[PDB]
Amino acid sequence: ERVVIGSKPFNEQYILANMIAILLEENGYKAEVKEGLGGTLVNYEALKRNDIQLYVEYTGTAYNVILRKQPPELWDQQYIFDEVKKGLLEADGVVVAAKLGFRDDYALAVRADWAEENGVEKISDLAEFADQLVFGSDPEFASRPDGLPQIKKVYGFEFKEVKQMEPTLMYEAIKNKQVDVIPAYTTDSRVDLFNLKILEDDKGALPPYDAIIIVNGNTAKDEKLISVLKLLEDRIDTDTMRALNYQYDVEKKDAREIAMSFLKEQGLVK
Ligand SMILES: [Cl-]
Ligand SMILES: [Cl-]
Ligand SMILES: [Mg+2]
Repeated sequence: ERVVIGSKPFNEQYILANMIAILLEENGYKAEVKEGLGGTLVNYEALKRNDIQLYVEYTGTAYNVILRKQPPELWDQQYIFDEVKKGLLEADGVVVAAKLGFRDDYALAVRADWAEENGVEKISDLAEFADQLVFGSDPEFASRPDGLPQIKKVYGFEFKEVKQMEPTLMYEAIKNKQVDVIPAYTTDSRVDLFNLKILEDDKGALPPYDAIIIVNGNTAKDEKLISVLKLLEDRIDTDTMRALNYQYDVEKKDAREIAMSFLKEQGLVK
């Protein structure tokens, strides 16, 4: 029978949902994509009902929004993945078919040239420079307990200055050197456009958002279908996903053609 794939209404989701569909069709299934079906719980409730068979979720989103679990003091990638896999199965029979290989986290970003010059790769590397750096922050992230205050508590430093600004011209602000550090999503195409580097949250101040294919419980008992999905296991790292999003956002390529090119290059299709 047809396999209907859900998606949330943005770039990465359009690309991955079409990717899964193309791979399934190459392997004998008929597939349909519902692009931009809705948000997290629109998709998840659809998945429980079998109105869709699968979609791409993120571990931290499942932990916080689907399962509504109490946040830990420090966030560990593996522990959150484990609690989400166990929690989705226990609650609704939903199966984690595959980790895709990338994270779409809220992270700290700096200019790449500056990071390269100073050997900076992770958030703890900023401590030495923090009293020289300007942080650019929307007001909510600077004030709320699990934003800037959490980073400061976990990492034990403060910046020279905090400039309040809304996200619309924030990449412009870091490019123009108004600020030196901003919060950014790790797969945002603008991180490539504006030549920034994402920093590793090495002490776990912020949640992890590992991309996972999740599947209706009964759909998941089809071992042929599961085997096809596992062909994407660990296939797409964060750098790659960001580059695919760039194709969509900057190069104006369509989601299906982005997805198709990738699978063809990998030898998964043709
Ligand atoms: Cl929703
Ligand atoms: Cl969340
Ligand atoms: Mg790259």
